Amino acid sequence: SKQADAYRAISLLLRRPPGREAFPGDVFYLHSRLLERCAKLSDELGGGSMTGLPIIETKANDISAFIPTNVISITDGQCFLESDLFNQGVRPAINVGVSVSRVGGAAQIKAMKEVAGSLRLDLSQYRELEAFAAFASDLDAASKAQLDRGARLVELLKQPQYSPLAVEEQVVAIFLGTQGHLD
Amino acid sequence: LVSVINEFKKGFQASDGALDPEDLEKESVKVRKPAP
Amino acid sequence: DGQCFLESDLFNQGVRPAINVGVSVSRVGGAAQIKAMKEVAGSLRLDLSQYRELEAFAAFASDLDAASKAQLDRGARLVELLKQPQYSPLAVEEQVVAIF
Amino acid sequence: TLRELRGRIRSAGSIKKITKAQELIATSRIAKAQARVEAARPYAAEITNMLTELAGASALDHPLLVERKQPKRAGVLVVSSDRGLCGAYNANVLRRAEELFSLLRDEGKDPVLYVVGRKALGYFSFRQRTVVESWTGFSERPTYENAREIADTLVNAFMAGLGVDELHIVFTEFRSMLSQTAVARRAAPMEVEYVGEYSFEPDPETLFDALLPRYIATRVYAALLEAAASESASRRRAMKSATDNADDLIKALTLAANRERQAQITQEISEIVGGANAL
Amino acid sequence: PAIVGDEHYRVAQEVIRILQRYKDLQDIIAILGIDELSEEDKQLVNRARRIERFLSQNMMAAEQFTGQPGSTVPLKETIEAFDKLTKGEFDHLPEQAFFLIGGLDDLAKKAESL
Amino acid sequence: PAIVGDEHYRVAQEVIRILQRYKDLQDIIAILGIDELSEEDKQLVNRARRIERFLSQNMMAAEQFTGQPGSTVPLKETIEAFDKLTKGEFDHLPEQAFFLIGGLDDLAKKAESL
Repeated sequence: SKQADAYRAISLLLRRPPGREAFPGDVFYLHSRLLERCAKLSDELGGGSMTGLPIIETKANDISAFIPTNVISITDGQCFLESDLFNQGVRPAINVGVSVSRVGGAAQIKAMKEVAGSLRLDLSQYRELEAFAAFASDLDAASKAQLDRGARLVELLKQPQYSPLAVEEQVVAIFLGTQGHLD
Repeated sequence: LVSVINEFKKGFQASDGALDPEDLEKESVKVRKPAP
Repeated sequence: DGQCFLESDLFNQGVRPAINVGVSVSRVGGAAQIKAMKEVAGSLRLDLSQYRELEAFAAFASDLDAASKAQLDRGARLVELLKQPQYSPLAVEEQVVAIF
Repeated sequence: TLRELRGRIRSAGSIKKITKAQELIATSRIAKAQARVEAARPYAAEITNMLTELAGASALDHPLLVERKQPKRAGVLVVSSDRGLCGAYNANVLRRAEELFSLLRDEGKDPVLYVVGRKALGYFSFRQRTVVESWTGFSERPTYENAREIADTLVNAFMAGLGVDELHIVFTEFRSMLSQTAVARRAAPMEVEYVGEYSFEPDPETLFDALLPRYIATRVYAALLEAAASESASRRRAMKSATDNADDLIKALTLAANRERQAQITQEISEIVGGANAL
Repeated sequence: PAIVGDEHYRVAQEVIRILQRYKDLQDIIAILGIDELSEEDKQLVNRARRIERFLSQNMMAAEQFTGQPGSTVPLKETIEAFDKLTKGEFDHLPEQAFFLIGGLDDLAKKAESL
Repeated sequence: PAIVGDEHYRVAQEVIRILQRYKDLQDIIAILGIDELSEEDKQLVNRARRIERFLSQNMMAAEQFTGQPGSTVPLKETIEAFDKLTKGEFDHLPEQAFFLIGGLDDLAKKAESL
């Protein structure tokens, strides 16, 4: 976002024509010719790769502002972080109900696929059921268990900063929840 | 002032202030004998 | 130094002059009043704004705490007290007693 | 401006979740209430059979079976919800109650009022008529222990003739999940219906004079179970309505918020480009 | 009150207060309907809907479209009607009776046909 | 929690969670009423409405705003007062008792006034 704001400053001082949100015409091309240099090369080029984590900052959680819209259209996957989930205790604040990745299972190891496969579905069912937490006596037991699983999975996904877990430890963490041992 | 307010409050004057019998239904007790 | 925000949807409901007591403030405050008025009125803005927050909150509560019911009735008394007709100025000597 | 519409959209989107949740809750509770009604029915069917076989041998001269010589005063019970969001339920009950009161006062009698459920208690406290007694905090799940006290009180007020010359109940009949109505009927004095054609210990008269109060209790209990089942069905309907109304509000607000977004962007561009063309 | 007299001004202020309280309750009315409101508010909304519909009139101009004749009511009859409406002397009539009337005798004539 | 210690960090995060939950519930409470909520949510709302007013303070420069003199509340007393609030050890005090009050000693004296 401060990249785009610097290039807008330069471009306006040079008397180039302004477009939407005062950005010059080429701001999509400015971000694109940056990001599309991230790739995985084939074996004929030595099989090296570069992975980009562009950050952007959104005003008042809108995603219809110009720079957000461009970078969402350029990138392969979008981890939305929301301040509401941050305050409700879900730290890191990943909005697992709206964040997506277009690469999907091809980036995960088999031991992670074998566990995480149902996890998105369990959290989607929990987010649907969430309103019934106030009336959980009157709820059918076959979904009362889904609510109690979902609440434990949401606790299982919290994590303290500067403490990244190696893959072999997080697979066991997700196994506890998904296989119901945590219940 | 409080004494005047309480003297005055005693002397104030506040501004203090189709169904059909055929549609009505009857509870009954039944008797297994013919009407007299 | 301060706002007397006049709001049409207070004006229509009889509160005249229509001062929105939430937003309205004076930042010189009780340095610009006579001693009697600072004694008698020395928190009245905060008490009316607290009443407007409580009146909004309790609008659909079926029952209320004893202290809540007292504050809600006291606020309706103060709002009826602050109404005033056009071209009826009050001398400060009369205003002190009215707020008393 | 856009910020109010963003807030109002989020608010409405919460209200839509909360009403849809309660619609499903009410759709469960009407099944619980129908299960309670069908579990109560096999007692009332046998008390009725026993009462009719006792009446077949009895004198039929109990006070509840004999009308007063000149009635002046009539007791009425109105039953109502303890919670809001019921929609028309309390209004239908209370409209029928007033329609009954204008029947009684058109015949010459004055009603003395007994109230079940905090909503009707709030209505008859706003309109200035006194309530003789009231009960609250069970219209969502009536138990026979409450119907015992109500039937005792009504029967004691009748048998006193302060006193009353009749007893009426106003409630709602659950005809089906999609259709129900308020109903008002006379509980006392009772009519005797002869129809075409045992040992009793110690005597048929004594048993009949003990049983009639308990028949009156089981009939008010069956009425309270009908009231609770119909209330939960009216709550379901009114909550489905509220959900549809919130969904149409989120639609209209979104369509306003988009016209505002577009207008805001077009204004911002017009201002920039006018600034550039001035230079 | 100095130009129109107190009897006009007091009625006008009472009508505006009622319509304002209705226009505030509108946000709940749109979701839950009338039934959720407390009695002190439901009493008000019932007459608000009547006062609102009663401000309609069959104008002389519209006769060329509706075919109904036009109506002129004097100020005094207007003040009396709205004073009665705000106090409640017409609350028992159905809302539909109040469209496009004119004066109080025409109100009665319409309400009798329903 | 590495800097301020885990007590401070826990109390801060519990208070923010409560106030966030209260800001989610305001839109409901304003239409359906507090009586509709779960017992646990209704309890949280009663804690939040107090916490909000206990975050207010009589400042020394606001002498001309409130007439009451100002107060300074120590960090440990602040942590202990909010810890007690979140666990409900002051839920039996009337809602107005916390407003502008400063520390726990003043809170007790103003609750004993009411």
